[PDB]
Amino acid sequence: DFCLEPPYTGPCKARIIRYFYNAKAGLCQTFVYGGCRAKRNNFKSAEDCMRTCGGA
Repeated sequence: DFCLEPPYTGPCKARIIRYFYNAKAGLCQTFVYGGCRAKRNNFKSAEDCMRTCGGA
């Protein structure tokens, strides 16, 4: 799953911030994206982030 899982920023993440849903916070917080790591749990828009991960 890619809704309640934490970001995989690791030791690689340039100057391109994105969004991820923090199941403990209640919304999709802004975090950067990397070209060296890059995984599935990553959303560019908060709308598609909460809609694809959550829904309500």
